Amino acid sequence: EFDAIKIGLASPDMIRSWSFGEVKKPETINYRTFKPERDGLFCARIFGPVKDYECLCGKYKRLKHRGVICEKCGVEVTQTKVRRDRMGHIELASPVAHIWFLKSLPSRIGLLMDMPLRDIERVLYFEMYVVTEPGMTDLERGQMLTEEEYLDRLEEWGDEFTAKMGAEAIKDLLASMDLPAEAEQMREELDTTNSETKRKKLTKRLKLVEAFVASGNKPEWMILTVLPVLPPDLRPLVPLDGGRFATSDLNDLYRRVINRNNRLKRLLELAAPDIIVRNEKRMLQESVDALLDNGRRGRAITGSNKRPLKSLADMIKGKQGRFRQNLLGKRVDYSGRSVITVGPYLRLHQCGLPKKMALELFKPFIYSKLETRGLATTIKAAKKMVEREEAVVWDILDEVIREHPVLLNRAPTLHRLGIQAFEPVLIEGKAIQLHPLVCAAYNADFDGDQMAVHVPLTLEAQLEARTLMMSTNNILSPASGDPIIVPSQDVVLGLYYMTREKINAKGEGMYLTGPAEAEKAYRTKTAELHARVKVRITETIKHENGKLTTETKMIDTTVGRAMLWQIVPKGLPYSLVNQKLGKKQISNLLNEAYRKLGLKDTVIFADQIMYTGFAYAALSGVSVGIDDMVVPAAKYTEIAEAEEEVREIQEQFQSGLVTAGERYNKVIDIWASTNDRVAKAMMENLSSEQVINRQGEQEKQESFNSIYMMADSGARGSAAQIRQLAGMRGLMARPDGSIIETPITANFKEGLNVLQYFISTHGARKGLADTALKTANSGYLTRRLVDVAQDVVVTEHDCGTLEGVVMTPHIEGGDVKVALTELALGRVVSEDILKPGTDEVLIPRNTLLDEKWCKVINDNSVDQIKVRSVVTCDSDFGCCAQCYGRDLARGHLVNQGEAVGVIAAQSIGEPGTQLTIQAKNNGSVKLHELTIIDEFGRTKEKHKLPYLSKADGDAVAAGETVAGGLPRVADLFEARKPKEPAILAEHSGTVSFGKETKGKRRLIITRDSGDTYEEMIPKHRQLNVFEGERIERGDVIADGPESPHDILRLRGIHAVTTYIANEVQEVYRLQGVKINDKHIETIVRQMLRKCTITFAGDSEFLPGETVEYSQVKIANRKLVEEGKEPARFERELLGITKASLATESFISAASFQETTRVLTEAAVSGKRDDLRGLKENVIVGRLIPAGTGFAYHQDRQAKRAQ
Amino acid sequence: VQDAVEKIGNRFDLVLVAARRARQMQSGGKDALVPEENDKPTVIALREIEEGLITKDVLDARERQEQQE
Amino acid sequence: HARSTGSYSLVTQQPLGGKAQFGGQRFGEMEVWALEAYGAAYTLQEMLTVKSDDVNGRTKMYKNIVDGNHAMEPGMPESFNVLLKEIRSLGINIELED
Amino acid sequence: RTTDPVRMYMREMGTVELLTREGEIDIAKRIEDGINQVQSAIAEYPGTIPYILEQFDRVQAE
Ligand SMILES: [Mg+2]
Ligand SMILES: [Zn+2]
Ligand SMILES: [Zn+2]
Repeated sequence: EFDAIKIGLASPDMIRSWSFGEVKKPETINYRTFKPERDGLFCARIFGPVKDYECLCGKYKRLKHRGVICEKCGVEVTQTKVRRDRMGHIELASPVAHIWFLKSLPSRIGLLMDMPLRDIERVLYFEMYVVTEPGMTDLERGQMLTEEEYLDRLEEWGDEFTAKMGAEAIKDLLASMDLPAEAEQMREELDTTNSETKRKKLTKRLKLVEAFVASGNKPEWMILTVLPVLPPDLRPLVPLDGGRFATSDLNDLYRRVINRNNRLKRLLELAAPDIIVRNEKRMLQESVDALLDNGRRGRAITGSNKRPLKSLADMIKGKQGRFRQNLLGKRVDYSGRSVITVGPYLRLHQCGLPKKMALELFKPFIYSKLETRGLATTIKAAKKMVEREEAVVWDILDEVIREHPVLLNRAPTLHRLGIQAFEPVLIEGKAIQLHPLVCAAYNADFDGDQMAVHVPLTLEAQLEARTLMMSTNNILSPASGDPIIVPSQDVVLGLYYMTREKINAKGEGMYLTGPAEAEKAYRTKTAELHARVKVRITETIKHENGKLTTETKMIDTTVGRAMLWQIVPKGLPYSLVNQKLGKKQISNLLNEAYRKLGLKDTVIFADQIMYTGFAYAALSGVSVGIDDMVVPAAKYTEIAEAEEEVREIQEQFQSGLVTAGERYNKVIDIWASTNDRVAKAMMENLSSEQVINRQGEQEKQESFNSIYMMADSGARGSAAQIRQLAGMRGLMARPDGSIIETPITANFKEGLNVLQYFISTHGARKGLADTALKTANSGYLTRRLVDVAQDVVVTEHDCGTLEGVVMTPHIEGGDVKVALTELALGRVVSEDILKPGTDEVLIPRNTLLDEKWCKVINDNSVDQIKVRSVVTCDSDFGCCAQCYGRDLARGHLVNQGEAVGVIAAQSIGEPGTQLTIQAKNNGSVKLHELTIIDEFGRTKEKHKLPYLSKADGDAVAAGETVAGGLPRVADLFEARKPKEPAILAEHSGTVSFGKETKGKRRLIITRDSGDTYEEMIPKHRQLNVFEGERIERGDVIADGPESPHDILRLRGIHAVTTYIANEVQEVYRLQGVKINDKHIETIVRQMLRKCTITFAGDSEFLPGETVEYSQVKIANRKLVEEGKEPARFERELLGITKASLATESFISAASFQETTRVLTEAAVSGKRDDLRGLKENVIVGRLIPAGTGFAYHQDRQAKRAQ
Repeated sequence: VQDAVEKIGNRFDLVLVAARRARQMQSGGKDALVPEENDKPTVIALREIEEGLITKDVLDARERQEQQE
Repeated sequence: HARSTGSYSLVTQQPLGGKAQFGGQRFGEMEVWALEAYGAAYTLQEMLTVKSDDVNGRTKMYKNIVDGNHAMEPGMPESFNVLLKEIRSLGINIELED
Repeated sequence: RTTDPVRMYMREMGTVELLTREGEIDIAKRIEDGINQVQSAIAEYPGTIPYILEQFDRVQAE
């Protein structure tokens, strides 16, 4: 229907064209008949009838008189919904300035008329005159005259000039402006001005003037002479129970405006002193600004409830505004909500749904099927049949939901796994039954959690749920590619208990034909689950090339391991099961099954694994008791020793040998050491036992303690938890950060007294409050990240570029932080991977690195490679499939139309809550910084070189001595300037000292061309470089944190990308969170989209203009095709917020934040939104240009091009 | 849906073609090329795509033949 | 709580909120983000238009379900028209082009 | 210096001194003098007196 949206100033003619009449009275309704009053705020003659196809008289009342005007009323006989569309207008007695174009800094009126804002307010507030027409007089336009001064120059000239007051004077000044002549004057001054600040002033004013000239808008339209009036149904006055009425504040504001306007007309008719007219005009201006934006101009008007009235701007802006409460988020039909229980009998694609809830949700479908099969003649018969709850109604409901997927959601929805499609199974009850294996995806536990359910209606939605949203499809984490349906808690405990090993168990040493005989022996009580036996195992290997090789052989194992092998699918080695199985082992099993067998086998294997784990956890009988918290006997003696030597050191302190701070520090150190030793002793005591084998010798065996098993299996609990249960709680902190000298020496088994519990609460309250605030901080960060990268959609397949990023293993000392396989898995190479020391091509170009090629790279010991990356992609809009690589949640190459930006933002934002020289290797030494490389050629040590046993190329042996988390992420993504940034080298030249000016110091640099540049360095700066030294561009002058803008400006795009990626991955890796770096690269690409045009060329671009990058790239391509002067640019780095507010579409920017500023800018400029991104299409109800709708939008630009 | 997306190549195109086939079988008078086995039209269309009977080119050819007649 | 079709708001023409009002669950911003990440464009369009504030669309959708057609003719959400009216009321001309 | 219109209004009205009884009589005399001059100016019109005369003719007839 429509293809674009414009915005711009509204002329009085346009407002009159919108209006269906003029509101002349503040009347709303009659107090007796409750009917609309004529020429009022709710007039039926202006806005339409109150009843459908009726008029206020009652003479024309049926549909026969549609479209006729009641000659004695004027009410058009039509539908009442026209009262939601028909607008009115008020003819203001005096012009009123628009509040948005006056007080939203920068003031458009202010810099169009090149005079300060306070001057304009003084004129508007009726305090100072302005000369509009100077005539044959020395006065100049815009010069202010006081009242007495005004009479002086009136009596000394007369009618030769004109001086006025108020918004009328501003309108006269703005209407007489000759915009082209002003523009020419600004350009001429711009060329001939030598001050850059003045240049910024003039370029702003010239941009605004040229925007006015090109958009066709006129400046005088910023002053309102006709005020539009909203339709009554959007500002309702409706009755409540008991005769009370509910109204909107817009009614009060409009009534105030109308009353003051009518009083102004009355005062202009009955000739009044100028003071009264001036006061009335002030009131009119104040009322209009309050209606448009309450509280901006001054004190906000309050209603009868003593709270500020909320205006149109408040109704379009804010968290509770129309954009965010009703457009980007809505309440929907065919939805339900219930508490969630656990269904251990369900499959991965099934969810338990209550019968009553499904009956309510699927009511129209039941009606349709009852009508189709003939059990109901009409729809009311079906309604009563459903309400009476017959049996055939239940059969119809069974057949309706037979293959109708349903969407389950849990709030908050941090990532896309928070909503999934399941097949419903009707259960008698009131709670939704959820499969355990999906709980980790929902972050759901059964302590009172509630989930929402939604019913897709059309066939497209059902197939999207079945293909994309089905729980069986989403079993890989899109953030890292690891499985998300890994078992936890009782499944892990059962698989651990079944796979443990015991000495001298019943049936030890027996020979078994296979897993079936092991199960038979277990069921007959011949052998225990932990008996060490020999089993004949037939094992099939599927190789990388697909070869299927089966080998049968005798393996030493346990009974439980064979019974678990009974369910393992063919194609996996037995070594994956011939061990005790913790959480990591089961995760490895699932990963291997996915990598070598596929998806269906993985789902079946996971279901069988969780069945078996639950069954044998139930059969184990694992229980927690007070005797399982064994407290080592060494704890009491060690506490006694620590206390005695505390007494000794306190006595020594009384002798004055050491100070108080030293005593505090060493007491803390001894208490930390005592805690560590007590924890170690408790772990050693708890982790082992002594048994008797078949020979009678005492043997050392792993303990079967319940808490030890829980902690070691990874089901729940860690070493620290056991330490507080059975050892020492340790040192706790005073709530300002300081650590109390005395620690807690009692665990939870023995119990604490009053002060120990008080110190515990000190930290408990802080932890709770920190979680509460950090959740909101992470939510705001993820909102910003979603909005900055919402436009990124895979639009092509190959972008035809040669650029790429060079990747190496990360080294932060003498050990690796991440292997090259982890970083290179799922990417596409840019240039051919040549084998080191050889010219052969091991890996060709444009090939995806899967596990096989990763193992190849690991075998051939490649240190550095280079692959395609999103930021280096040169697609005009979005990115291409090759530059993005593998889709982590799917395992293959990313499909066209994938919203990679939203996935990236969710992946980064989801773990926000979890947030807060001796050589060691044998090899050679290389200098660049110091590098130590093994004989294979992999650089495995990177060390700093402050300004050495071995020189360059000298071999070094082992042991030779050559010699705050989430705020940090937010600051990195906002590109915040450090408080004390490191000063960098602007250009490669020789350093020299300069004149030490008072206050702060100056330095000079001499370039290769002999030009000298002066740098302004503060006094309190540690200066590193020395005079006469040629420092390269980007060298550190003063140490400190590096600003991202500086490294982008001086070093390059790859440098800033690497910096941001490394910092973000460091903060996410300290907490042990796995996030792929392509998401960060997408965010960085969205951070690099603008450019300051330096060399203007001739493509219409002012110097110093912040244009957007791909427009320049396209324009440069056309210019090259024309062989005519191209343009040169410098790329800027903008934070996610600033980049979001700087996007081309004004709808998305308005919906994000700062709606008033964005709307004012767009309206003055006359912007045009073409609806290319996700958010605008979401707001206007159209299909998003991503995923299933992508092709549809493509067809649109197939039509617009033709 | 692994077989269907393997035969078609793209999940989104698979969804669109299956939706077209399901609407043909439901709104129109077209009959299934495979035994229904008491299945909804979406599942029948997915099974048809899995068996390789139905693709975008086949649907376009059938639509062209219907338009000709 | 479960709702197929019930009461609607006076101004936004959207389903009410709460069990007491027999309202509907809220599909917030993050749910839309998840649907966009999946790529389910048609499901998102269903939630935005024919389930919340497209009056003619939702009526015809109910009729189609009763007639066993399971297809939708999406229209313009009423909230967008309300927003256009508000922006027009602020003396700002916002319009649609063909 | 201020944004509340009330304070500006009081500033503007506070610049004129308060009147006394004699000032009130003087202003009332000026108003009456102006009204008398207007009445005298209108009375010098051939069409004014006939209107008053015919109005009195209709009034006296009850
Ligand atoms: Mg919970
Ligand atoms: Zn009438
Ligand atoms: Zn590319």
